[PDB]
Amino acid sequence: VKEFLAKAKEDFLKKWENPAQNTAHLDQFERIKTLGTGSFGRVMLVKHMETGNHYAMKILDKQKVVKLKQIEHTLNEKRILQAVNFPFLTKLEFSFKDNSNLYMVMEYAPGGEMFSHLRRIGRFSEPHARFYAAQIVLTFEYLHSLDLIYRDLKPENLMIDQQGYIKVTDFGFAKRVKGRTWTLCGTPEYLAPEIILSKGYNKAVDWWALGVLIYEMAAGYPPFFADQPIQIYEKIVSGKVRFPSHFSSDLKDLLRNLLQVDLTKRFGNLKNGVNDIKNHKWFATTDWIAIYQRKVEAPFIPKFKGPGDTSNFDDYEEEEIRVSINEKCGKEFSEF
Amino acid sequence: TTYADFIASGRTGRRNAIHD
Ligand SMILES: Cc1n[nH]c2ccc(-c3cncc(OC[C@@H](N)Cc4c[nH]c5ccccc45)c3)cc12
Repeated sequence: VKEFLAKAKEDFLKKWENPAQNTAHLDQFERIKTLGTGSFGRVMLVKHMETGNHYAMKILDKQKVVKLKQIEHTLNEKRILQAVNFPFLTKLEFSFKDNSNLYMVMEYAPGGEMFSHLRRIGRFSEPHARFYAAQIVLTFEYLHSLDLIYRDLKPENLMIDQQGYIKVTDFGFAKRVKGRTWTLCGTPEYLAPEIILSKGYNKAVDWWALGVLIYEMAAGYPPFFADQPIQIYEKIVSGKVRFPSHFSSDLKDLLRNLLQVDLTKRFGNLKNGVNDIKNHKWFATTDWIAIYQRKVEAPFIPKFKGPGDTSNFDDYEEEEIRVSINEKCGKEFSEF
Repeated sequence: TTYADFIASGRTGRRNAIHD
């Protein structure tokens, strides 16, 4: 495991220092449907014509990225995802840019997002939540060993694949940092108290966010909610959490140790690091090798309909991919 | 119930990342 991590780091470092660039072109793909949107732009199902492989293609508008002050963060996202390789995230298969846009092409996860399944079902059993949680613990172990902080854990970002496993998606705030960092970013419900309080923070925010996720998966709502973000932040910084009565003892105990304001006590952050989590009692029934190797049966598999089936996603207005005759923001994105 | 308070709240749909 120390050894697995060492080799993964050597592989990651080579790509990190010598990033792949301009590895496809838009005309090599057929666009089939928009799967999702946000401030970043759009994610589309596309088919690579040469192979007939389907992929998710994220399309960013350079001028919008500039207006949003996300140049460096977008550069981070692309440089990271082209360099990683892990079962529960989607590295870049291809990337490129044109006059107007930035493109990132990744493995397509057909099952939809956890968020939609979670809301519809209400909540997940502790076993069901533990299956997903384990995939997160392993991805964070991997990411943090590479000096990467993720900074946006939430159900909306966890895409379900055909086997019922998870892909962590949207690395718009991921950063390679060896010390502390200061950017106010993330999603209100999932922000650690250090972020809200404008302290310099580290990877421990990712472990706090796991606490929020496990809670939300098991309860059906988040530990800290309200109608407006400022109400949510007061609740986070006070820090008092109430657990549903259906929560097991072991679940509450882990959550007390993840949702811990005291950084000297927050699990994931201590001298034993990720093993405080992996060896906590709530995970006692978890075989971490079988999870990595995807040999455990998923508590929920979405129905096979086709490798390009989009029915586990919403419908969105389908707008064009307009490519200017003039190159926008050349210097800003020169390394992309 | 807490469940009823959540479902009646304005934040049961997909939540966006923050902007400053
Ligand atoms: C669906 C899918 N298969 N593979 C990938 C890789 C990467 C993404 C992805 C990339 N960039 C941002 C993303 O946003 C996740 C959420 N922040 C927004 C969102 C909510 N529902 C969907 C559905 C489809 C894409 C994005 C979103 C995801 C999606 C997929």
